[PDB]
Amino acid sequence: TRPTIRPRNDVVHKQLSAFGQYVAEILPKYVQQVQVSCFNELEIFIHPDGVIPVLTFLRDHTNAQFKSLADLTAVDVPTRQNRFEIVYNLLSLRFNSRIRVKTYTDELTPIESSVTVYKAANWYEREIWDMFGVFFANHPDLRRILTDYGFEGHPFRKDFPLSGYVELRYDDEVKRVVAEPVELAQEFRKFDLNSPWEAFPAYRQPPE
Amino acid sequence: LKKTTGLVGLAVCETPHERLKILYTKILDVLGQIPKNAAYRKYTEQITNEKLGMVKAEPDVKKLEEQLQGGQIEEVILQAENELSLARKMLRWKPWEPLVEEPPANQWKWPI
Amino acid sequence: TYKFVNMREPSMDMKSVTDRAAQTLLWTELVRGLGMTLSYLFREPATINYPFEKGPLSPRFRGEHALRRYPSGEERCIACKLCEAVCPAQAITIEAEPRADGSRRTTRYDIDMTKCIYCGFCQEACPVDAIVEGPNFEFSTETHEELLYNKEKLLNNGDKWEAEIAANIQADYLYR
Amino acid sequence: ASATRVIQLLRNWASGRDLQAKLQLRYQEISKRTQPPPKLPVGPSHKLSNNYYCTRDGRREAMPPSIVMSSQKTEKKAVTPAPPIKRWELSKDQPYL
Amino acid sequence: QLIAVDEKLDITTLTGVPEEHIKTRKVRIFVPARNNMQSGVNNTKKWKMEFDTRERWENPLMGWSSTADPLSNLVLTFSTKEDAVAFAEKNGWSFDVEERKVPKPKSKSYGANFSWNKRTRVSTK
Amino acid sequence: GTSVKPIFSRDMNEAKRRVRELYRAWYREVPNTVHLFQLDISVKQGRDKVREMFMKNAHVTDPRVVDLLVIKGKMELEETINVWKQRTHIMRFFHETEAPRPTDFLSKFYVGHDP
Amino acid sequence: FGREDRFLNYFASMRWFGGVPLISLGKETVKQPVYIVDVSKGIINAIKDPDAKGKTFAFVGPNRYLLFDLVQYIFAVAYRPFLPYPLPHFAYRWVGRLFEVSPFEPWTTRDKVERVHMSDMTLPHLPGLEDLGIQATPLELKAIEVLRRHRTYRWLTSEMEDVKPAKTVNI
Amino acid sequence: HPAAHGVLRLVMELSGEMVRKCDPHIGLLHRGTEKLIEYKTYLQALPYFDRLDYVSMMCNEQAYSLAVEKLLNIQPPPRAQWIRVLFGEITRLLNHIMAVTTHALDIGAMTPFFWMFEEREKMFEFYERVSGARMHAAYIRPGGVHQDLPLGLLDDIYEFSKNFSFRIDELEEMLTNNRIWRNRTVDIGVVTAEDALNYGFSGVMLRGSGIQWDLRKTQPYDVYDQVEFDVPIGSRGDCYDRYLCRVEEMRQSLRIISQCLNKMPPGEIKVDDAKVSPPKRAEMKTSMESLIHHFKLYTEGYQVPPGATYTAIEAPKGEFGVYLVSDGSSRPYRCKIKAPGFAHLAGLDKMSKGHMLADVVAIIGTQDIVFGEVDR
Amino acid sequence: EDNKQFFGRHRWVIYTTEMNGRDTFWDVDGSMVPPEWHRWLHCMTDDP
Ligand SMILES: COC1=C(OC)C(=O)C(CC=C(C)C)=C(C)C1=O
Ligand code: SF4
Ligand code: SF4
Repeated sequence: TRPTIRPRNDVVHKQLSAFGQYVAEILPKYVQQVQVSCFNELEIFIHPDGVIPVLTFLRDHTNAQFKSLADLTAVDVPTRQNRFEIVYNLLSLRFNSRIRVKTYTDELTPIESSVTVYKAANWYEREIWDMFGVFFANHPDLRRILTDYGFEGHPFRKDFPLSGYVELRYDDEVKRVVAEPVELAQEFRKFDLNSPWEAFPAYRQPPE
Repeated sequence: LKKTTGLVGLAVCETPHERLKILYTKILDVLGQIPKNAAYRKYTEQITNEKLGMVKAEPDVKKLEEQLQGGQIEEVILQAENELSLARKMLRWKPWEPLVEEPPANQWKWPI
Repeated sequence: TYKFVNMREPSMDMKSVTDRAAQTLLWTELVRGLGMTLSYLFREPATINYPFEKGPLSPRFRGEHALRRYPSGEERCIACKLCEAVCPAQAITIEAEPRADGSRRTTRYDIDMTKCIYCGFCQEACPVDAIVEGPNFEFSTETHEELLYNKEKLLNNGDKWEAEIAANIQADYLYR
Repeated sequence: ASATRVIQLLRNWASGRDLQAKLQLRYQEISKRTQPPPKLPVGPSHKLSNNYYCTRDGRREAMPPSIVMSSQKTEKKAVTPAPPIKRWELSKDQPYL
Repeated sequence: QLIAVDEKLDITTLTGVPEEHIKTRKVRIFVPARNNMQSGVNNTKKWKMEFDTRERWENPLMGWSSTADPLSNLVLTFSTKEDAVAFAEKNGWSFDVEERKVPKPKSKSYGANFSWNKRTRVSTK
Repeated sequence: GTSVKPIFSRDMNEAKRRVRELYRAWYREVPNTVHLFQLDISVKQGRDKVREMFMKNAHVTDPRVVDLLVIKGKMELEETINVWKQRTHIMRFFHETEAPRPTDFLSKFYVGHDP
Repeated sequence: FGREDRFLNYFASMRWFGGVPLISLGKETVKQPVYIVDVSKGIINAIKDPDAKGKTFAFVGPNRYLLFDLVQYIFAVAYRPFLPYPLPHFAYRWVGRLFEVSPFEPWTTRDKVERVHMSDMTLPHLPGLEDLGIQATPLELKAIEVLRRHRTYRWLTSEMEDVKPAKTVNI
Repeated sequence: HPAAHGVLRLVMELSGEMVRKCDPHIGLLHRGTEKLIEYKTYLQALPYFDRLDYVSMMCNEQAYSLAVEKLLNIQPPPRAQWIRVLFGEITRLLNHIMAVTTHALDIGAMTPFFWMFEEREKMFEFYERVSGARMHAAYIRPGGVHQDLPLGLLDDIYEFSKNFSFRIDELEEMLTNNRIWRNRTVDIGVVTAEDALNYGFSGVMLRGSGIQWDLRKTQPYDVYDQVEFDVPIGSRGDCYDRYLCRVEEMRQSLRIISQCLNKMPPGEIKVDDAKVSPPKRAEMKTSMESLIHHFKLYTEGYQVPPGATYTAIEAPKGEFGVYLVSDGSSRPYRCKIKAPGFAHLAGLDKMSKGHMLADVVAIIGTQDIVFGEVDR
Repeated sequence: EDNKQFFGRHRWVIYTTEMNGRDTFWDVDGSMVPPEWHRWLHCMTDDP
């Protein structure tokens, strides 16, 4: 148990649990769940309507002071009615701590832009819109950031194919670069790797 | 007396005790309009009362800085202004009300 | 623990003020920079005489791929497809069947060298040291099709570079 | 280096430092390109007995995260995520550049 | 406030998928069968969605396997059959559903190996 | 009720008004696009292509979907006006290098297995 | 006619000299030019057509033009001043002979002058482009893609529907 | 463009040579890395992190390995961590040479680039001797390091380190006190501490404005708590202060390299857990369990318990992070990469107000941007 | 070899003027070095 196993810090775990209870007490209108992982990371699950109040409180409160937006991204889980999960990663320099704020949305429901709260969010929101198709309300300038001009679809969605639908080549007759349906000399070969024997009993699901 | 706080764009404040007293009094005034049982009001009142009491009890700004544990009294003033702005916003938002719209049945279930 | 990089204050006496005035009017620091370039002018350059001189490499260097044999001449590869499974670029394509004498051998062993990232995972995964990255790195071609290797090309590379590949393996297998 | 001594003096005067002491080109102080074979130590779990894998299984000791305040389900001092960071000290080695 | 739509969910015009790969595709919603070479059952817990198999041909150079349909590798995972059906319907694909197959419970008896009058008695161990 | 929130429009009438405004902007822009990008097409061809692109999804009855389609159209118009787009991007709307794909049963039977 | 053609391009080259020398002022020559892509597609279709084994095809454009009108239209699309003057056949032939001595690709030849001032034959007994599924492309829709290179900077952005197509002597 | 630092379409709005608006267009090097990672095992996805920030390879490997180790609840051996910190400091030196010399080249000083790229070549030789590859070694792995050091590497690292300070001094003599350099860098691209904090800046882009933050000091990860060094801090928030900070960081990383060379401990190089780390070749060819584990780790890969982590290191260009999500299988469900250059470049229009073309060229250089990590 | 030169210039090869079929008086390249001398020349070993 000593040499090869990562050590666990109990003191940090206690502090993060207490701060999660604190935040949940102060904002009962939006907090749906508070969690602390066993490797010492704190998560806060909120209702989409509380994006702005929660982030503002965590930025401006004296006991919080998470003044930096470390990262903002999305995760797609097609089995859920609300397809998309929005994740905010915040870092506090005053208290040397990190926090994670989560919410959810689907294809047709916009999320409020967090640009007023954080200047850094402007590019991240653009990337979320480009890759997933999530619309952010009141964005200063929302448009594609990573994909080619006129690109159709959102490539980070699970349903989108890995190689896409079109390719590019140069055509001498029209003397320009043209787009055509993807054709592959060698098809990507799909592997089935998962073991039919369960690996982790601590995560077993009830048999429904 | 001090020059160059060391952070770009943060000017040195003369008479910082008066500024801190004014800001803490304004924070308490704003908090007075929030319902008494709201957690935000009581927690913020407790912390700002501690800070105001420590400000009133120390004339030396360096020992006040080391007592507040707030990092260079100018940023303490900036934090007080941030807290006052947050207090006004919170008064407008009223986040002490009960939770709205519980999530779907398996919204947060992982894995899958 | 921290330090300041630009937090000093110049002297205000007549001596140092005249020193700074002379620096401004007579260009002393510019002369110092000129002197440093002049100093570099008279050093021996670091250039080597390629291709007559080569850059230094090590036995762990990853180059062009090759297929190896046992000392009897029998191939080492047994078509386990571990290299195909582990390849992060999907650059290896393998087919196999029982040989006429019942041996487990490949009928197709292709490496797309324009897909390969030259990570060396295939030679770590191989359990019999059949596939290796050899020391050769000068194999540029004039067409794209010359970089799509089949089994004959890889076996020829192995027969061509074995004398160096075996010595390179002897020098590193105790670290593996 | 093979430079004549007047060239060495010219270089040292132009740069202001003794160039010969720390040459950029490496002449011969480097390791030999052929080395003796390594021995290499085995590691902690190589013991023959009292080495059951269930006693050194890091992956199986991971568990799902702890749930505090699930919504479905006084003294009350104010709290912070962690104690306030402590001021950095100023470089007993060299505080100013 | 709210607007109270009363239509059916249809996001096909927003996904950028070409018209051919919406109307002519048939997805399969099923729980994969257990690989008969192994006794483990951990791969028969979720629902899967996959598209119909299209043409593959041999590359004139190198004899590799070529494809022209982009959805030849797409496989989705769902917790329940209803979730997969909802996803397929909102994406505009026509689907077939196969009901989950479960091994029925069996009555095992070690003592039956040595029965006095029954045919269950075993000649060897 | 179905308890849904809008993006911009409350019903289909406001959505149609937004569609008409976007159509007006694109129709106005087409001649400038032909001039600036040095296209060999006529203004009539460009306006016909704009109309065809609008008609491609004339069957939508969800105001939220129409709202997002109008937002995407405005994004494309902003790309065209600022010249972020190149001649190849503008000409991809016409599919000039793609051979026609027949739609009757007999031709599909002759060429291959695809339905 | 096409981007790399020696037809439309050849006429454009004449502007440097000043005037455009034409035999009989180009009023007794009729041309039926065909687009390059139409010819290439027709060849590809003749490969895939099992009925075209021993056939003989004539690939011509949809319109017939007088040479004068064709050159006037070419100069109008390139926005260059058109200065046509009649040159006798012998004089033109003499000019053609002089150019031919070039060890490189000649600017013009006697044979080129002969073929330029010869009317295009009408062969209605032969199958054409339309019998291979090709609808021939008119010159008025593809001239700009060849002649925009011959314009000055002042006229480079002019659009295709600005230069008022020429008169065709059809039927 | 020579000063575009790769593939950047910076659409600029100018009145005369004054800059009114900067509109950075990116995605010219977006290769879809994250989806590709979703299609690989955890070992197979590791070489992508080499090619994210191709000037600091082993640092990206270290960040990804730390995230995977955290999700696996395992610990690397001490020698592996000392090797990791040693090569991370070597990588920081490589990155800072690249950044400073190419910034000077944009501004117009070409010679220091040539002087310092020879040192870069020698450090590439160290990379190749440890892994066989000059720049995309893939040496640092989630369980530790792939191979142990060859028998004579520490001596040559010491020989390089005992001389690198004179090269730094020559560069400093060329640039630091030059009045043309100061005219081109002082008071250019000033940013306040609060604006830097809000815009999401990190690393030198915070330290140049006086913010006393460094992840190696506040949140150490491998053995950084066992080394001693100083953190350079600026006071004006302009290009000149950031240049001074980067030079002093090179000096401090030389200090750390000396400490790492003196304190290298013995022992194994990867965790002694064959269900995560591959066994040795002799064991794989001798014992049944080793062969089975080698087979399974190179075909299917190890399963990572379900969960999500955000792991961040102090990369040479700022804070580099991975939000890695595990669904319990051998392949990551989602891997969001956080690059500091993304925020730094998103803040370029703010830093260019009231400046000219050459000032903006200088400002791009000061931000230390590589578009492999910006576009991903 | 000349060990007084710095690392990289201490070994070199003078290529032959005629390899298998081509005149290599002027046209030479690093691929004309056989594998054993390739290992010695790139300093992957100390023994020729
Ligand atoms: C390290 O940052 C980079 C540059 O700045 C130094 C570049 O110029 C370029 C490309 C331009 C030159 C010619 C190499 C690239 C690709 C790059 O990554
Ligand atoms: S070196 Fe890496 S990428 Fe190349 S074939 Fe081997 S495993 Fe594949
Ligand atoms: S080369 Fe090695 S790993 Fe690849 S199939 Fe052959 S024996 Fe297996």
